[PDB]
Amino acid sequence: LAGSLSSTDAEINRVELEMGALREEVNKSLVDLHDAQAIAEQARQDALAAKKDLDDSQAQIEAAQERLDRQTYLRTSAEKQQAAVEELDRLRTENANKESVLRQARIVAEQREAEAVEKQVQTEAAIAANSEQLNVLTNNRSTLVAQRDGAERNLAIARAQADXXXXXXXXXXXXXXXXXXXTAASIAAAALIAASQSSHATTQNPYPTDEDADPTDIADIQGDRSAQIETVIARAMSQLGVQYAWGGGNANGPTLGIVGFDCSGLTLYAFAGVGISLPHYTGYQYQHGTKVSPSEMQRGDLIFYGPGASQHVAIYLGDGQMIEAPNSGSVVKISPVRWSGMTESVVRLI
Repeated sequence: LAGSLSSTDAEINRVELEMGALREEVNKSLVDLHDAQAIAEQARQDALAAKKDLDDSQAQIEAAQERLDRQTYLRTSAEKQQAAVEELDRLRTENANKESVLRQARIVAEQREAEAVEKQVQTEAAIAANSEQLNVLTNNRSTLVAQRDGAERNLAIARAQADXXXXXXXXXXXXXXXXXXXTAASIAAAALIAASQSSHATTQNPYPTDEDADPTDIADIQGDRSAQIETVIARAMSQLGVQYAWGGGNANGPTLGIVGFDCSGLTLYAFAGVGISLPHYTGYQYQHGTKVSPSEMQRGDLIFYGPGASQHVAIYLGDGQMIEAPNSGSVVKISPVRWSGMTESVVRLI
């Protein structure tokens, strides 16, 4: 029984890491989508600039055309005509240059707008697939934990034998996280970062579709020290007890699912306190900072799981314990560091 207990906990952690891998897979291609969206919006703001200078060259040529519109007096009027003619020649070749600028800005915006459309539908369907596989994984996990609690009960027997009001809901949650974040410098730094990057929880493109208007456009996130660590870690500890939400989280706190945090969302929140802007994907976070051998990990390091950090992420808290958001049904919690399934390196950002 002891063996089967420990083996169903091994299987529990397998299935939990698989679930993690799928969730983070979707998180990754969500990041890719929002960055392609920013790419598309930058291309058409370029296209709009092109149409702008084409119109100025246009009306310049039309003003010169409208300018086009005894022997001594004829002489000086011929010279006036030459002045007008040379101005039109200038504006002419200017308009040809601007026309080519528009041609190429429009084709580039056409291409990379389409590219963002593609990856958008791509990740919605990837969401569908991963939702199905996740629901399977968590059903299996729940039957496994049933088995595990039962087996523990049997082992105990053996040992004995031997011897829209959702608005009000949201306002409440706001009060919650706002005062749980009670430092002010770190939260305002995280907030700056939050306002620097797109929402990594939705897919719908928050940019214009028609080549009209011009918003702000979000940054691009893909491919002493002691004071810094305590601000970040204090931030993570401050969210202890907050419920888990797939895709949830930003620099200011929990967010609506697809109000909580998922593993890579939580780490982003903590490190944003010291102006460290992190992507909402373990695999991309694994590319930041400096890597350290797991045997030399220390307070502040990031612990990753799965091949190339594809499955899970946690923050090392020091003294052999770490803070993490592990799986559905579990709140943000502190747990001793787990060594099984760990990636080949830890990441030290501070």
